[PDB]
Amino acid sequence: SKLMDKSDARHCTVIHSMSQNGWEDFAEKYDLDADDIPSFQNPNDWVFPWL
Amino acid sequence: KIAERQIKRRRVYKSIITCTAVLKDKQLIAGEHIPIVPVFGEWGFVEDKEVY
Amino acid sequence: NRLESILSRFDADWTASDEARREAKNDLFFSRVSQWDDWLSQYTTLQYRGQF
Repeated sequence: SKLMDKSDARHCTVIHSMSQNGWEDFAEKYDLDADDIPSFQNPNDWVFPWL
Repeated sequence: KIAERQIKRRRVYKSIITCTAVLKDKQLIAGEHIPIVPVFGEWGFVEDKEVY
Repeated sequence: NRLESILSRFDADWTASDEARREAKNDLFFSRVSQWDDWLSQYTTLQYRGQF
């Protein structure tokens, strides 16, 4: 894509990070199997020592 | 007397007390609230403890 | 049961927001009680600690 509004882009990927209860909520909303825990490329790092 | 009804209201009682006995117990006060009116400055709560 | 689910959700939220709540509680203590957040060395030795 060579436009600021990204209108030339023919695809886009949005990464969703959600807590466990958020995972069951998402699975119920989209009719997914909550047992199979998903995984993807991790958008955020652990540079800060979060608990 | 048409009928009777139950109405919820607040009553203020004053009791003059000492460290050893109560001289006056539950004297009904006219007002519906505690008559003392507090005036505060930089009021607030920090750790569930009043700080003004 | 209900108790386990409620406690799990509360623990998840508490662990997620622990750092934010600690920082905000420090802000409240600093701006309301005192600016010397010294809990250990406050008793080791008596030295002048101004509040300007």
